[PDB]
Amino acid sequence: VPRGSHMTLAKVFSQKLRELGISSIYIGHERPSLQSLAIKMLLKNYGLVEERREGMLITQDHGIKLISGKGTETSRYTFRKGGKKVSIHLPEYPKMVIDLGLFEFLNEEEKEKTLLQVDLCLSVIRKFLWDGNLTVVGKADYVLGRANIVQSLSLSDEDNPVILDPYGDVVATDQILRDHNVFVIGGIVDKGRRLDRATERLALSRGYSFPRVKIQLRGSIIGVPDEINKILEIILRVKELDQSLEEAIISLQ
Repeated sequence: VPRGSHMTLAKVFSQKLRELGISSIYIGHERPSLQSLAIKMLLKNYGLVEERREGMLITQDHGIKLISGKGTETSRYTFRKGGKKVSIHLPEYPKMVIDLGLFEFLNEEEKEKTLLQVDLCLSVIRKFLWDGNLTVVGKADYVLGRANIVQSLSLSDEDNPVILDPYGDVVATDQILRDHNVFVIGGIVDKGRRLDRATERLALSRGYSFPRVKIQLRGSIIGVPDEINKILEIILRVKELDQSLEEAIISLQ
């Protein structure tokens, strides 16, 4: 599941490394992606250790060389367990919002599925961004890593949301997804539309209306996942991997 050249978390991590003059890192067995390395440093107690090493050039990610094993490249910093953290400016955008305002209107099968799907969204977000870009709204009691849990949607001047809905009137294109920075996935209800109830309460109260977008494959909902965690990964494959919407949908089968 290969990396993008321009991942948000990678951008901010490399900003910081250039600031420190570090243009090369020995990564050992780690995945050659600054986004994955960021995740390990933030969550799993990894950091940098000063040491000279030589290795082969695996990849170069926003101008930072990632090397391992043996070869002619030099590094002065080595990524490993228990090394020093560096501070990165964690990205606000994009924001993924799961809207569980509908939870109590759901039957028992729908609840069980939903909770699993939402749980799995933590692993999805850790693949492309990190926990803090995921928000769950409408169940104040939910816990999910370092994801933001809020009873109600608190919404800023700069949020530019689109709601994912199979019964939306706008067809999704890579263009429309590129132009939004906030995505709201509710739960399927009455085996029909995808209901974002907490977001709806806020919108109805303030006279906002957010575009509602259906994802199609070749002019149709045939082939397109209805799992929350897979919708999420589609969005992120388009936004962070510059993958086309069509190929993003194929990837999730």
